[PDB]
Amino acid sequence: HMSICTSEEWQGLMQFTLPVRLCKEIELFHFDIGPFENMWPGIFVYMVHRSCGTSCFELEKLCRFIMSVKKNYRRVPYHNWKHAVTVAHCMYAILQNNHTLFTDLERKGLLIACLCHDLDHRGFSNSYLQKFDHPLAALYSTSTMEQHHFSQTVSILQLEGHNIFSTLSSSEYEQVLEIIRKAIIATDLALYFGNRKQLEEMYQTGSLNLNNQSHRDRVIGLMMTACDLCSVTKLWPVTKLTANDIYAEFWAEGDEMKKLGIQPIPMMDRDKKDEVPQGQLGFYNAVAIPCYTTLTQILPPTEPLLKACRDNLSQWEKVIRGEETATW
Ligand SMILES: COc1cc2nnc3n[nH]c(C)c3c2cc1OC
Ligand SMILES: [Mg+2]
Ligand SMILES: [Zn+2]
Repeated sequence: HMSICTSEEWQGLMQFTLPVRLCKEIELFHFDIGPFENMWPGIFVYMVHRSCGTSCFELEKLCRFIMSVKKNYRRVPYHNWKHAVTVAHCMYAILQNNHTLFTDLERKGLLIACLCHDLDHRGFSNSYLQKFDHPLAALYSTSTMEQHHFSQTVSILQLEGHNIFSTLSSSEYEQVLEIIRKAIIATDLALYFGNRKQLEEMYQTGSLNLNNQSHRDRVIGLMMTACDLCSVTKLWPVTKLTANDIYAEFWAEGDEMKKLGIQPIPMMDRDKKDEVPQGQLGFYNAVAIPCYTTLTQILPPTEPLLKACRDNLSQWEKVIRGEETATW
């Protein structure tokens, strides 16, 4: 089954008011939610209301959905509740800077898909679950975890007083759930590589057309990747601290593989930390920089994500040259 929020939890969220100083900061792509843990459910409510209006959801149902989503994220080093809210905030900023390019239905579906995209993550990759024939790999052949995250999202909506979409007409309901399903599967990085090459060719040739549903799905797919990886778009100390959380989870998986008699890939090996600055360089060159370059060409208002990603690539290159200061 699914874990449920207490009455105190969602009632506490209903009376949450955001500090006026934060209303300005939240609009910016570089916004770091890190220092405001007590306000994270409240920041999501504010985002929903700012993106889709104050009445888009029955306030009571929205607060219950949010606090139960929080309760079904695990205490893992990276794929946790903090990650969900960070990903949802990047989607908010993208949607605010390109608001009428997207319909009300898409905005509702995308913000909720971002909050739910890693629901019940156990801190183990698709490679681990496949390699060690976990039941999840038998149920879901490809994009194993992502198909499980969506399955988890539908289950929360299926709880009493949690279906925030039950008031949509029969047709827009099916439409929103499909927007959500496609958004969550798109967060499987395996699919990103093909998605970005298909989008780049459509852009360079001028065939890219947002009124074409297949094109719309791919653009939303790239937006999902862009949000999922947005830790590489923050101010350098935030980017570096999240990288510590990301590697703490990879090293725990690698530790599990060594217990099983299998040498992990160097990236998951805590005895190979000297290889991290070069691995980040490879990740930015092959994954991050291309993602934001393509997203920027399609949606010019997202240029700050690209700019910030280029600045963080410079910082990683400074680490390799032994020019870094600070720490902590
Ligand atoms: C900050 O560097 C990284 C960020 C990441 N974020 N999400 C990820 N999902 N799956 C993978 C493999 C991710 C990943 C990898 C990174 O370096 C290798
Ligand atoms: Mg994921
Ligand atoms: Zn994620």
